[PDB]
This record gives sequence, C-alpha cells and structure tokens, in this order.
Amino acid sequence: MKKVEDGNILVFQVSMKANKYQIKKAVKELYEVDVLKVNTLVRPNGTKKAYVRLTADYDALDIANRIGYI
Amino acid sequence: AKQSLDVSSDRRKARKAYFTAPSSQRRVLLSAPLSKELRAQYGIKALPIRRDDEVLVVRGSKKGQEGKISSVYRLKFAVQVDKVTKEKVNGASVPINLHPSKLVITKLHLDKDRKALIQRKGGKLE
Amino acid sequence: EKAGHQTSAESWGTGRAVARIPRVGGGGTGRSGQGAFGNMCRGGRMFAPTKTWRKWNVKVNHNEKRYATASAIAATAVASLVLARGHRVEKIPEIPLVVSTDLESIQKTKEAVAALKAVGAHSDLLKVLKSKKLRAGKGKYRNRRWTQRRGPLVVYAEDNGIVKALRNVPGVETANVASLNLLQLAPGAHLGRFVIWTEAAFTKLD
Amino acid sequence: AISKNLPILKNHFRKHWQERVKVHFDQAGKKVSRRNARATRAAKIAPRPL
Amino acid sequence: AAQKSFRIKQKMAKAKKQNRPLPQWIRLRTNNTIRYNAKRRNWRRTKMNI
Amino acid sequence: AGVKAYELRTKSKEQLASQLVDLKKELAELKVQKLSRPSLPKIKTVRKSIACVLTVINEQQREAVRQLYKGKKYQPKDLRAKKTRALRRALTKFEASQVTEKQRKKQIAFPQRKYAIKA
Amino acid sequence: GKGTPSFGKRHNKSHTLCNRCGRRSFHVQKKTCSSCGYPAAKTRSYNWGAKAKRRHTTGTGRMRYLKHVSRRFKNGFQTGSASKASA
RNA sequence: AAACUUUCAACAACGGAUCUCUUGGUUCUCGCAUCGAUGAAGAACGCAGCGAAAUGCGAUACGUAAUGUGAAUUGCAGAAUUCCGUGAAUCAUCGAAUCUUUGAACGCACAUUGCGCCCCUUGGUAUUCCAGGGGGCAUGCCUGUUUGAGCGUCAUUU
RNA sequence: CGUGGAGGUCAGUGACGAAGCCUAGACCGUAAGGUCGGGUCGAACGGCCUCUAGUGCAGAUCUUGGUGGUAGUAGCAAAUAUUCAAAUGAGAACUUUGAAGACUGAAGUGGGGAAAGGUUCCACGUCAACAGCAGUUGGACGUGGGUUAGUCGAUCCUAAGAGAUGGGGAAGCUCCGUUUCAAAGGCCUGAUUUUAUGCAGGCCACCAUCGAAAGGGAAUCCGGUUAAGAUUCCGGAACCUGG
RNA sequence: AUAUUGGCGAGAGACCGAUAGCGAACAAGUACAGUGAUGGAAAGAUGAAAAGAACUUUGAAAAGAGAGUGAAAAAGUACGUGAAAUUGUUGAAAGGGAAGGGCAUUUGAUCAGACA
Ligand SMILES: [Mg+2]
Ligand SMILES: [Mg+2]
Ligand SMILES: [Mg+2]
Ligand SMILES: [Mg+2]
Ligand SMILES: [Mg+2]
Ligand SMILES: [Mg+2]
Ligand SMILES: [Mg+2]
Ligand SMILES: [Mg+2]
Ligand SMILES: [Mg+2]
Ligand SMILES: [Mg+2]
Ligand SMILES: [Mg+2]
Ligand SMILES: [Mg+2]
Ligand SMILES: [Mg+2]
Ligand SMILES: [Mg+2]
Ligand SMILES: [Mg+2]
Ligand SMILES: [Mg+2]
Ligand SMILES: [Mg+2]
Ligand SMILES: [Mg+2]
Ligand SMILES: [Mg+2]
Ligand SMILES: [Mg+2]
Ligand SMILES: [Mg+2]
Ligand SMILES: [Mg+2]
Ligand SMILES: [Mg+2]
Ligand SMILES: [Mg+2]
Ligand SMILES: [Mg+2]
Ligand SMILES: [Mg+2]
Ligand SMILES: [Mg+2]
Ligand SMILES: [Mg+2]
Ligand SMILES: [Mg+2]
Ligand SMILES: [Mg+2]
Ligand SMILES: [Mg+2]
Ligand SMILES: [Mg+2]
Ligand SMILES: [Mg+2]
Ligand SMILES: [Mg+2]
Ligand SMILES: [Mg+2]
Ligand SMILES: [Mg+2]
Ligand SMILES: [Mg+2]
Ligand SMILES: [Mg+2]
Ligand SMILES: [Mg+2]
Ligand SMILES: [Mg+2]
Ligand SMILES: [Mg+2]
Ligand SMILES: [Mg+2]
Ligand SMILES: [Mg+2]
Ligand SMILES: [Mg+2]
Ligand SMILES: [Mg+2]
Ligand SMILES: [Mg+2]
Ligand SMILES: [Mg+2]
Ligand SMILES: [Mg+2]
Ligand SMILES: [Mg+2]
Ligand SMILES: [Mg+2]
Ligand SMILES: [Mg+2]
Ligand SMILES: [Mg+2]
Ligand SMILES: [Mg+2]
Ligand SMILES: [Mg+2]
Ligand SMILES: [Mg+2]
Ligand SMILES: [Mg+2]
Ligand SMILES: [Mg+2]
Ligand SMILES: [Mg+2]
Ligand SMILES: [Mg+2]
Ligand SMILES: [Mg+2]
Ligand SMILES: [Mg+2]
Ligand SMILES: [Mg+2]
Ligand SMILES: [Mg+2]
Ligand SMILES: [Mg+2]
Ligand SMILES: [Mg+2]
Ligand SMILES: [Mg+2]
Ligand SMILES: [Mg+2]
Ligand SMILES: [Mg+2]
Ligand SMILES: [Mg+2]
Ligand SMILES: [Mg+2]
Ligand SMILES: [Mg+2]
Ligand SMILES: [Mg+2]
Ligand SMILES: [Mg+2]
Ligand SMILES: [Mg+2]
Ligand SMILES: [Mg+2]
Ligand SMILES: [Mg+2]
Ligand SMILES: [Mg+2]
Ligand SMILES: [Mg+2]
Ligand SMILES: [Mg+2]
Ligand SMILES: [Mg+2]
Ligand SMILES: [Mg+2]
Ligand SMILES: [Mg+2]
Ligand SMILES: [Mg+2]
Ligand SMILES: [Mg+2]
Ligand SMILES: [Mg+2]
Ligand SMILES: [Mg+2]
Ligand SMILES: [Mg+2]
Ligand SMILES: [Mg+2]
Ligand SMILES: [Mg+2]
Ligand SMILES: [Mg+2]
Ligand SMILES: [Mg+2]
Ligand SMILES: [Mg+2]
Ligand SMILES: [Mg+2]
Ligand SMILES: [Mg+2]
Ligand SMILES: [Mg+2]
Ligand SMILES: [Mg+2]
Ligand SMILES: [Mg+2]
Ligand SMILES: [Zn+2]
Repeated sequence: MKKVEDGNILVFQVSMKANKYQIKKAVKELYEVDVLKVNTLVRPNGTKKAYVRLTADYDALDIANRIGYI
Repeated sequence: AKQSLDVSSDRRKARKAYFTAPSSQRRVLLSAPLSKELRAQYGIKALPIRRDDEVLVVRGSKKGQEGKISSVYRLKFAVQVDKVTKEKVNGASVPINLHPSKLVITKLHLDKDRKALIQRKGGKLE
Repeated sequence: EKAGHQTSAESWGTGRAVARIPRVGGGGTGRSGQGAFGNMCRGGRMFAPTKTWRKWNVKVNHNEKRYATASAIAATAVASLVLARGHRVEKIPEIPLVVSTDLESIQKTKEAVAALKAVGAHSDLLKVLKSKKLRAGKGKYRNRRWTQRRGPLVVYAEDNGIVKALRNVPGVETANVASLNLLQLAPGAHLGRFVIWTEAAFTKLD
Repeated sequence: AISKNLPILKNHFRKHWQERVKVHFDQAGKKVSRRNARATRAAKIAPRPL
Repeated sequence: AAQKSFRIKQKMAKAKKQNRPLPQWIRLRTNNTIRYNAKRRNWRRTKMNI
Repeated sequence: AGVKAYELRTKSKEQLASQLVDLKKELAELKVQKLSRPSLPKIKTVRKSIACVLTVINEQQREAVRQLYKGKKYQPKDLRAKKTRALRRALTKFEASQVTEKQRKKQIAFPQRKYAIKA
Repeated sequence: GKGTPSFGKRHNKSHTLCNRCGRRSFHVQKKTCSSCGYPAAKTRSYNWGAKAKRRHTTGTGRMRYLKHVSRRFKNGFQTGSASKASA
C-alpha cells in the first residue's frame, strides 16, 4: 500500500503466462492509465506480482480508490 | 421370496446401497405413510416426504407432537420438524431429527407435480 | 494364494542374536525387519493354505440313493417317527396323511393354508413361526441369518398352482412325486417327515 | 523311499503342476448355458431342426 | 538453491501451501473423521528430495 | 441470480459477446470486494455464468461450422464421429457386405431353404 | 574414513526429477530415468517386479479419458442430443 | 512394632485381550467386448466464500451444456428467486463442450517455463525491427498430385 | 474333554439383561472340563443327534504387540567464565535492558558466496509437545509479510564427453557410426512495378543437436531507502545492443 | 463347441472377522527408508440423539470440586466390553542366608449340606 501512497506504484497479482508487455497493455486498457515500467517477480507461492509505475500525470493513489480498494 | 434373478438378498450389498445411496434416491426412502384421514382422501398409502408438509410423530418419545417439516435432511437420513426441538442447558434451542417412517402425513403441500405423483399411484385428491 | 508372500524377506542368517525366520528388509517403517512367510509370523502365509481343488461334492452309489430315499419314504408313515422327529402330528386322522387331489389346484396362499389346517397341519405350521430365531453363529451375517423348524412337506402329482400357493407359508415345502428329495424326506438325516399326499400323488408311487 | 510291499506307483507331479489345474466347478453353469444357447438356436433357426 | 529453476521454485511453492494445519471447520462436518493434518511436513524433520 | 441457458441461445451474436465483456467486468469488480470482506459467495455465481456464456458462444459457432461441413467427404476431425479408434477403422457395411460375383450367383441359386420335418 | 566422514561429501544428485513420471529418478549423466525409462519409447516395466507394475497400471491415475468408455459403450456410442418429456 | 519383601482381596492405574460388530477381503459362478495420433495409460501444476488431504475438475477448473427427477444444499456464511416451475439439487443420467503443463508426444531443445521458422491479424510512422491475438512445420510407410534427376532408354526435330 | 462353522431338534435362554470379563464363594467329574451364586456388563446365545475343519500351546536365539527387575541407577565432566541489578511475567540460574569480568584475536566465533536445504528470513501472537536442567526465549507453535534488473547470473559458446540422422548389425529390446560408401541446404539482391514473390546471376559446402550459474562472454555506478529486498527500488549520472 | 489370477456388469459361499481376510475395512501403494532399481507400515467401535457438560467455585493455565446431560458418565471426542503381565492406595498375614510344592493336623477367616 505504501508503494501506492509513496511510490505511485500499482501492485497487481498477475497471470503467470503474462510478460511485461502483456501486463503493461492490459493495465493501460483496463484502467485508462499511462505506465512507466513494469518490474515483476514470482512470489514464493506461485503467483506473479507486478510492480507498475504510472507516469507523472496519474496519481496512482487516486486510481487505487477509484478502482475500489483502500 | 426373491424369485427373480436381478435382485439380491445379500446383507452386505444391501447396507452399502443404503448408506451410499445418492440424494435423489434418498427422497424415496424417506417416505411417510399418509394419515388414516388423508389415505381415504387421496386413496393412497405412503408418499416421499417433502418440505412444507404437516405431520404427526406417531412413534418414539416425541409421540403426539406435530408440525410442519422444517427441513428434509437427506444427508443425515433424517427429517426435521419446525416445532419439535431440544432446549440445551444454555437454554439455546436445537432441532430433533425425526425419521419419516415414524411420522404420519396430515396435510400435503401440493404442486402441479405432487398432484401428478398422487394421480400416478392410482390416487385421487379432493 | 499370493498372500503371505508379497514380500522380499530373506533370512538374516545365524549369528545376529535373533531367530532366523526370513525378515522384511529395507528400513524406515516398522514392518522393516519383521518376520515373513512364516506360518507363525504376523502377516505370514498360512500353513497348508486351503485350495479350490478340495474334494467338495460326493459320488454316492446311484442305487443306494434309492434305498435311502426309499427307506426315507417308508418312515413318513410310521407315526412314532414322524412324531419323534418334530412334527406335531399328535392328532392327525391317519398316517400317511392323504388329502384330496383338489389340493393340487388351489391357487391362493390363504386358501391352501386353511385347507392344510383342516387336514390337521395347524399345530405344525404354528410350530414353525413360533420358532424363527437369530442364527447363533455368523451365518447371522453370511446370509444364513435366521432360523426355524421344518414344517409339513406336501407332495402332489400334477402342479396346478399348489406350489405358488404354499410357497410363502413358513415351513411348508412342496414336491412332485416323480422327484422326492432325501434332503427333505429326512432333513438332517432324521427319519420321518410330515408328508401330506394328494391322492393322485399317493397312487403314483407304485 | 522304497519300503514295504506296495506297488510301484508312477504319479507324474514333478513339473509345476499346481499351475495347470482345471476344476470343473462350472459343470453346472455350462450345461445351463448350453441349454440356454441351444434353445435360442431352435428359436432363431425357424421351424428347422438342429 | 539461491539460484534454482522454475521447476523447483514451483515444487517449493506447492510445498509451502500444504504446510498448514487442518482448517478447524472441516472437523465440524457430518461424519467427519479427520482430526488433524496427518500429512504435515517440517523442514528440519523430513527433506522433500528436490 | 445467474444467467440462463436458453435465454442466452437467442441473445444475438455480439449481444452475447458483449454480455461476456460485462460479466468479466463484474468479476473484476467482485475480486476487489472479495478481499475487503469476510466472505463473497456471490462471486461463485458470476464466475459460473461466464462459463455458460462462453459455453453457448461456442455451441453456436460450432454447429455453424458443423453444418457447412455436414454432407461432404472430409470435415474437421473434431466434428468427425469419435466412437473408438478401432471402430473408426473397421470395415464399413458396404466394404463388408461385399460379395464376389460368383458368390451371389450361387447364393441366389441355392439359398438356405426354410424346411421342416413332421410329415 | 569410510563412515561418518565420507558421508560428509554427499551433496550431489545422481538423479533429478524425471519429466515423464516426476520421480527424482532421472539419471543426470546417463540421461534416462531409472523407473519409467524416458526418454525411451516404451515405459519401463518388468515381470519379475509386479508390485512395481501394480504401483502404476491404468487405474492408479486419473483415467481422464478411459473412465467413460464403458458408459459411452453402454449406449452404443450415441451421436446426438436428448429430446424432452413431462413432470 | 514399623518400613521393606511377598500372597490374597477391593478400588483405582497401566495395557488393549476377550465378546459382540463389519459400506472390507477372499473364493465360486453368470453375462458382456469397449484404450490410444479424433493425443491413451501415466506424470506434473493448479481450481472452492471459507480446504491440507482423499474424491472431482481444468484458467468455462468439487465444474459448463443437455436429458430425467420435482425441492434441496447443510460445518458456517449465502442467493434468496428457485417452488402449480424450462425448475432447488455436492441428485441421477449424459449424447454437448471446456480440458493448463506433459506423456507414444510431433518445429528444436529440456537439470532451461530455453530457442527458431512459416501464414493471418493488430499496435508502434514498417514486405524487412519490436510487441499483442489467432492458425501451422516430427518420423516410416501406402494410394494419388505436382515439380524434378540419370547418354537407363525410345522417338522426334532441322 | 474342548473351540469356529453346517444339517436337524429342543415351538431352548435373553433388554424383567444374551455374550464377555472378575470372584483364598458353592457343587459334579479320576481328569480334560462341566454347573451355580455374586459383581461388572450391554445383544445376542445355548442343550442333545449328526456334519465339517485354518480345531486346543509353556518353550521353537518362534511372530506382533504390550510390560517388568535393572533404576531414580549409568549418567547429563571436551571447546578458559562468569557476576550485580532492573524491566517483564503466575512463574526468571537461563528472556529483555544497564553495568562489570572475559573470549574469538582478523589462517575469526568477523563480513559474504558455491554445492545442499526451502521459508529456516521478517513481524505479530505464543508454550501442550520439541530444544536429554529450565523456559517468559527459539531455526518451536499459530498467524501474516517479504525476494522488483536491458548492464548481476541463466540464456549464447565450445571442452572432455553426449547423441539423432542416410545407413550397417541384431529374432528383438536395441548395438554401431557423427561426416559416416547419402541427390543432405540458405544468403544476397536482382527480376516485380499482372502481384505477390515466381526466377534471373553468383557464390556458400558449413551436413544436427546437448554438454560450463568456477572456462569463453556486448553493456553501471555512487548516495539514499526496508520489520524483512536491492549493482533489481528511489535519486542523479551513464553505458551496450537492436530499430 | 475351447481358453481366460486382466477389463465392464451381476448373483453367490458349511470362507476370514480388524495379530484374521488382499500389503491396504481408515486421506494405503499412503506416511516413512534408499543415490537408485526398489522397500513399504501402523491405523475401525461415545450414544438413540452431542443432549460434547450452561452456571458456581479453587487455579496463571491444564485442570480439579460442585452443578448439569443421558437409560448409563461404572459411555466425558484419553471415549462399547476393558483380560493378563505390570502398578498405586487400602485390608489381612508371614518373613534369623531365596520363594514356591507333598502328606497330616493346630489355629484364624469363611462356606455348603442337613435336619425338622
Ligand atoms: Mg504522491
Ligand atoms: Mg412411490
Ligand atoms: Mg410408554
Ligand atoms: Mg435417523
Ligand atoms: Mg506361493
Ligand atoms: Mg537377543
Ligand atoms: Mg495374512
Ligand atoms: Mg439357533
Ligand atoms: Mg460365538
Ligand atoms: Mg499329470
Ligand atoms: Mg447339434
Ligand atoms: Mg533422513
Ligand atoms: Mg446451476
Ligand atoms: Mg477418419
Ligand atoms: Mg547412508
Ligand atoms: Mg555421476
Ligand atoms: Mg541411454
Ligand atoms: Mg521419446
Ligand atoms: Mg486371583
Ligand atoms: Mg479397575
Ligand atoms: Mg473379536
Ligand atoms: Mg451395531
Ligand atoms: Mg463376498
Ligand atoms: Mg450365478
Ligand atoms: Mg503405465
Ligand atoms: Mg488433488
Ligand atoms: Mg470435497
Ligand atoms: Mg456450498
Ligand atoms: Mg426442463
Ligand atoms: Mg454430479
Ligand atoms: Mg478454454
Ligand atoms: Mg523431442
Ligand atoms: Mg516451452
Ligand atoms: Mg502460436
Ligand atoms: Mg509416391
Ligand atoms: Mg513425372
Ligand atoms: Mg467333541
Ligand atoms: Mg462346535
Ligand atoms: Mg474357522
Ligand atoms: Mg450349588
Ligand atoms: Mg448379577
Ligand atoms: Mg450377564
Ligand atoms: Mg448397542
Ligand atoms: Mg459330531
Ligand atoms: Mg492351526
Ligand atoms: Mg504344553
Ligand atoms: Mg505363549
Ligand atoms: Mg516361554
Ligand atoms: Mg514368547
Ligand atoms: Mg520388548
Ligand atoms: Mg527423577
Ligand atoms: Mg548418579
Ligand atoms: Mg562421560
Ligand atoms: Mg568449556
Ligand atoms: Mg547460564
Ligand atoms: Mg544477558
Ligand atoms: Mg580480554
Ligand atoms: Mg593466528
Ligand atoms: Mg556459534
Ligand atoms: Mg548470506
Ligand atoms: Mg535448509
Ligand atoms: Mg510462515
Ligand atoms: Mg527469526
Ligand atoms: Mg510448557
Ligand atoms: Mg528444535
Ligand atoms: Mg529441555
Ligand atoms: Mg518443560
Ligand atoms: Mg512460522
Ligand atoms: Mg527479474
Ligand atoms: Mg554480463
Ligand atoms: Mg534468452
Ligand atoms: Mg547413437
Ligand atoms: Mg549449449
Ligand atoms: Mg559461464
Ligand atoms: Mg547501497
Ligand atoms: Mg519493499
Ligand atoms: Mg539482506
Ligand atoms: Mg534507476
Ligand atoms: Mg538521467
Ligand atoms: Mg545504434
Ligand atoms: Mg473359469
Ligand atoms: Mg473371476
Ligand atoms: Mg448362484
Ligand atoms: Mg490387517
Ligand atoms: Mg483364524
Ligand atoms: Mg499389513
Ligand atoms: Mg470401516
Ligand atoms: Mg504413521
Ligand atoms: Mg461401539
Ligand atoms: Mg475401541
Ligand atoms: Mg457414533
Ligand atoms: Mg468436573
Ligand atoms: Mg452400563
Ligand atoms: Mg460404556
Ligand atoms: Mg468433553
Ligand atoms: Mg472404556
Ligand atoms: Mg492343607
Ligand atoms: Zn520416469
């Protein structure tokens, strides 16, 4: 949550068949947002996690509580 | 006695099929016989008990008591009556589980289909 | 047959301070180390294990079978025996019991029953029934589960629905003269059934 | 294993014989079927003989 | 480790999951018999062999 | 309440593909709520419905194809009858019924007579 | 040194998990599995090892397809759909 | 005389015999003929509102469609619209689908979530670079198709 | 004499208590054994005539399980060493913290990795079992959190090796061979401006592939930041490869 | 017409009755051992129904003591019966380097029958 409050990062658990490309686009397409980069990692339980930085125009935090969570 | 060839009087197989039997089959095993009253009425002896049905425990300790079948607990092979219950030490209450075969039907919840069942066993209805 | 033996146990030989039945090998599992094959080890094979090719059935001399069944028949007269052998005949007309041939044709249990009663059966049918008991053994759960005394055996000549009338009544067995079964003529090798013969039947004997 | 005044028997159970042992437990269950399957032929094969 | 295949990363993860205790509601079902997780695994007691 | 089977099968081709899109949105939204609540069984019946949709989007397009191919030598193996591998290469009635010329000439000539004894 | 010291050096797999049967029986250097026999065409069986077999024969598994073949058979391999009735 | 040792008893311990049970195992018998390149058996990994397993399923994941039944499911929470009804159900039946990663396993590899080729399509200012979406490319052999080879060899040119 | 099971019989006994177990109580038998009382107990069981066998235990270094005397015994003695006090807690020789006494002595008991483990990491909760005293502590238990890369590895390369392929052996699983008595392939554009790619040159004869987280190898750094991640994030500043 | 320790579906038994019967009546080819080929267990029973003990009290707790449930807690998720070895308390007795045994009787404890 601090990534979102501090970093402008949207953390998503993501499909393991998906790459940085497919993640970036299918975020762009699903939330109407512009993305900087997509650092990812495989959680120790078998789920890809996505660190996702939006560009300076979007305040991820505002996005976060407009998608639903907070 | 079993004069057929596709029926078994073997005690093992019997008790398996009882206990393992699926829900759809259980409905039929959980039958109650109609009341002397309801019997001359629909011209019919027994019937697969169902929910919003009315009943008289004509056996057991709960003899005489009567009510609406709250739920049929196929899983537990037992029926529950809304009105016949246990008040625990902590005063909270809990359902007793009556067996269909020890009940008697008093008023039949009726359906298009309940009707058809009754009509099919050679019954009649008022 | 393959049982006792689904192991791999070799002995351990002498000298390891322990007895020398073969022993399960390997490790990590309790079973590991224990006795095999031994007719005295747990999970052994059993000594001289039963076979299918036992002599089950017996060849009896065809002619004795007769002399037997015959003898069996002669005693179902003989008052004393029929009496001695169970069978409340304490007070039936005459031995042998000969009923009408009309019996052979009676077609409803309920009918037959009270016919048989009139002929004197009653006390005997009642003697069964008063006697269904739970098989003492384990046939109690090998579908040999109940048990009860033997009733009258009604021999007929032509079956015109008698057998299906008397089927459901407990103790009463039926038989056409042309057969006649030594297992029913002296059940348990005890001489003197309670036989009730239709006349047409009776007359077929010679 | 020669002893007493018996005959000399020649019983051939030295191969692995316990393996090839045909009990005809089904003597009955073959008659029946044979009967059952003769009847179906009469039936099938029209008013013809067997 | 500390540089393993996904193939192993994976087994390791499945491994992790099964290492939980019997969810205490299963115990309360009808006819339940399972008292405890009889299949549990501890890292310094039994090794899983890749 | 869920969606239904027949109610879909009349819904239009891209009415149908549309509903799927909106179901997947429902799901998305739900999976958010799921983690912010001690329970959400509701989810079970929306993901159940997506199935039904896809199921019917498939059924229709399939016997769309199944028919254009209906009535010609060669149609996709997955529209072909499954039966059994061996069944699927047993001789066809015809190539089995196949008698020789010389043969039928005799079958015809001397066929099995329905005779009978008695008199 | 042939005991508890020489076991010190044990930390090098002879087998990894075999792809065909997932068993940790895949001989790395010898590149075959010691149980199933991958990558051989046939699966490895032996008649002197039956408990071996019994640990793998059809039925030990999911039977993903084979389950239903007796049913499918039971009704003569029914191409088609079912109609409708009453009640 | 205690204590202690020993013996009998009562009660209580330890242990799990015995008695009685049995959805199991064994043996007999009858009937029947159906795995797979239309991807089998087997593997792995995942799938539930709350599951680790057994069972079941396959990113449509304890299931979708269909048909029969005619009201449950049940440990809790639940929808509630589902009750004179295209309709409850962890039901039965099953003819329709979905069916990850693999396996004879088939583009090549594989102690690698490793590495290419082709067609269609979409975005990036692109026949050619990158990315997303679909559909493809193993081997032996048979019938045929088409394109070819050899002074093996026939004819035909002027 | 006695046991499991079968045929017959006693219309046998029994929830008003069958079976079983206890019983320095009673009785019958030379004995094997049989019968009763009482206590415990909960669904079955017995007499007589016959039938049947996986039919009687003290041993077999017998099998499996269970249990003793040994015995509160042997023992818990290697690796210099501990101490005062507070805090917490039902509980403190043993946990937290402050003090003091010491050690390892940079060939470390320091600071990191390779193999191997797999979550042990970190937080919170927490003592039934475990840590051969203890336990308020732990690598334990319950519960959550945590592993971010164009440049760091894999990936690519080839080594010893491994091993398909045309083939050659072998009844056959399969053995031999690796460029091998093999018709073994793909690149640059031009020819297109029907049009998409047929052919117009020429080369090129290399004939798989696997095989190195220490060999070969394109390219990154410093400061900051976390309960737990960093040459992977933040910040600033670069560099390589492709287009 | 023959075969059939496999497969799908059935009916059976003078069979075994949880140390037996298939190794497995149970989440058994499981858990666990081995580098591997392989090896491979133990483990069924509260009651009719959880009515699975509110509440009070001692305790840090586990628990104990009351209460309560039930036909029975002499059924309390250590759960039907609950043998033996072996153990605690209680009662009785004997014991100068074992103990047990045989015949006989004293003494103590205990008991049948029998009379009318
Ligand atoms: Mg901000
Ligand atoms: Mg009916
Ligand atoms: Mg009364
Ligand atoms: Mg009931
Ligand atoms: Mg043998
Ligand atoms: Mg010894
Ligand atoms: Mg055995
Ligand atoms: Mg009896
Ligand atoms: Mg008995
Ligand atoms: Mg011979
Ligand atoms: Mg003939
Ligand atoms: Mg170990
Ligand atoms: Mg539904
Ligand atoms: Mg075809
Ligand atoms: Mg070792
Ligand atoms: Mg090696
Ligand atoms: Mg090899
Ligand atoms: Mg292969
Ligand atoms: Mg004694
Ligand atoms: Mg006691
Ligand atoms: Mg027993
Ligand atoms: Mg019972
Ligand atoms: Mg059986
Ligand atoms: Mg039969
Ligand atoms: Mg197999
Ligand atoms: Mg599973
Ligand atoms: Mg389940
Ligand atoms: Mg549910
Ligand atoms: Mg309908
Ligand atoms: Mg189903
Ligand atoms: Mg799909
Ligand atoms: Mg391959
Ligand atoms: Mg791949
Ligand atoms: Mg593709
Ligand atoms: Mg050709
Ligand atoms: Mg040609
Ligand atoms: Mg005797
Ligand atoms: Mg006996
Ligand atoms: Mg026996
Ligand atoms: Mg007496
Ligand atoms: Mg008593
Ligand atoms: Mg008693
Ligand atoms: Mg009982
Ligand atoms: Mg005898
Ligand atoms: Mg014996
Ligand atoms: Mg002896
Ligand atoms: Mg003994
Ligand atoms: Mg001894
Ligand atoms: Mg002994
Ligand atoms: Mg011992
Ligand atoms: Mg002590
Ligand atoms: Mg000491
Ligand atoms: Mg010492
Ligand atoms: Mg020291
Ligand atoms: Mg200390
Ligand atoms: Mg300190
Ligand atoms: Mg110093
Ligand atoms: Mg030094
Ligand atoms: Mg240290
Ligand atoms: Mg480190
Ligand atoms: Mg480790
Ligand atoms: Mg954890
Ligand atoms: Mg820690
Ligand atoms: Mg403690
Ligand atoms: Mg520890
Ligand atoms: Mg300790
Ligand atoms: Mg302690
Ligand atoms: Mg933990
Ligand atoms: Mg990464
Ligand atoms: Mg580098
Ligand atoms: Mg790469
Ligand atoms: Mg080779
Ligand atoms: Mg390589
Ligand atoms: Mg390298
Ligand atoms: Mg730093
Ligand atoms: Mg972080
Ligand atoms: Mg660190
Ligand atoms: Mg940066
Ligand atoms: Mg910059
Ligand atoms: Mg450039
Ligand atoms: Mg046979
Ligand atoms: Mg058979
Ligand atoms: Mg039969
Ligand atoms: Mg057993
Ligand atoms: Mg026995
Ligand atoms: Mg066993
Ligand atoms: Mg069971
Ligand atoms: Mg175990
Ligand atoms: Mg019980
Ligand atoms: Mg028990
Ligand atoms: Mg129970
Ligand atoms: Mg108490
Ligand atoms: Mg009692
Ligand atoms: Mg009890
Ligand atoms: Mg309790
Ligand atoms: Mg008990
Ligand atoms: Mg004396
Ligand atoms: Zn394998």
